Amino acid sequence: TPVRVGIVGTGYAAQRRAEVFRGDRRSQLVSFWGNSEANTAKFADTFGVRPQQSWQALINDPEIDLVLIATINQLHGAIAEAALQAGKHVVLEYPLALTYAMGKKLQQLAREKGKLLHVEHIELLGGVHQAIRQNLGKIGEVFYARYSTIMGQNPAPQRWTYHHQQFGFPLVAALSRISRFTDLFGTVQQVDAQCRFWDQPNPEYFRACLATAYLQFNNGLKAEVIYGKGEVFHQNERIFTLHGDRGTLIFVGETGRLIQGQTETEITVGSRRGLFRQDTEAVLDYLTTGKPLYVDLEASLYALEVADLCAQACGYK
Repeated sequence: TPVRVGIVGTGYAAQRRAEVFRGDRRSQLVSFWGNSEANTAKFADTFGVRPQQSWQALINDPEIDLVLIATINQLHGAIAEAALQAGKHVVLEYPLALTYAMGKKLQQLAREKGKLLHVEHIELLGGVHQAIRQNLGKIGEVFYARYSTIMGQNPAPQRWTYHHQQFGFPLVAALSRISRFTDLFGTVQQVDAQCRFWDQPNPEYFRACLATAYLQFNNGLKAEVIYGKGEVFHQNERIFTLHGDRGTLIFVGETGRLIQGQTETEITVGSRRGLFRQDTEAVLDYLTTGKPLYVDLEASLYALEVADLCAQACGYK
């Protein structure tokens, strides 16, 4: 201590973690790995740290105490299992892994080898998420919700985000979002889901996909999850709507509205920058004082369980 950290990833979650790992004296930023040379060059210039030719080289550096993982979806579990097998601390941006079994298998190894295994989910609608929590008391019992993400893209790239195996089951991220109100909505009682693909002539990439899930919760909520992107979409959607006895919450983008009877109240949505800082500060608290983290793994392990349930209903894998 100080805490030296290698960052596997160069996206949004990586940069907010790097800033707060730099601007805090209780931590030091050493190395990073990025998968595309285009952005790896930029992240190197922005923070002024030297890269590593591979991430397997980065997690085996004995001048590193904690490994940050926010990179290609499918690599997340394997990098987690290996950073732990090297006696390193692990903070992940969700996903945790591909299965619940591997997610559990990540859990046992983390404490057996006595290191921190922390997962959060902030890069996708983190501010919107806390905004919903800070206002769900004002709309009573929630009976119907719709969370739809549609993003048109022509031409579809042959990147990892449109690659079957690297990208994974398309509903993982969105099911994580809808699954984190368990104390209010209950657990998921019934699941029915479909998953359509439009493939490039290279059949290991897709030009488009549409995945939809219809979830019934044990406390009555009926929820629709929709994820779609590619060349077959001409109108975009970034909508998260929740209907309840005493009001309706509507988030278009990062813009929220509360609707109760004849009143309409715009809702303030906080930055994800702030939530990344507090989580990044709360993990330094733990490794320098022992004050246990506010979050534990149960949320991200149940997010996986719902994804395993929907993937099975889709016939995926």
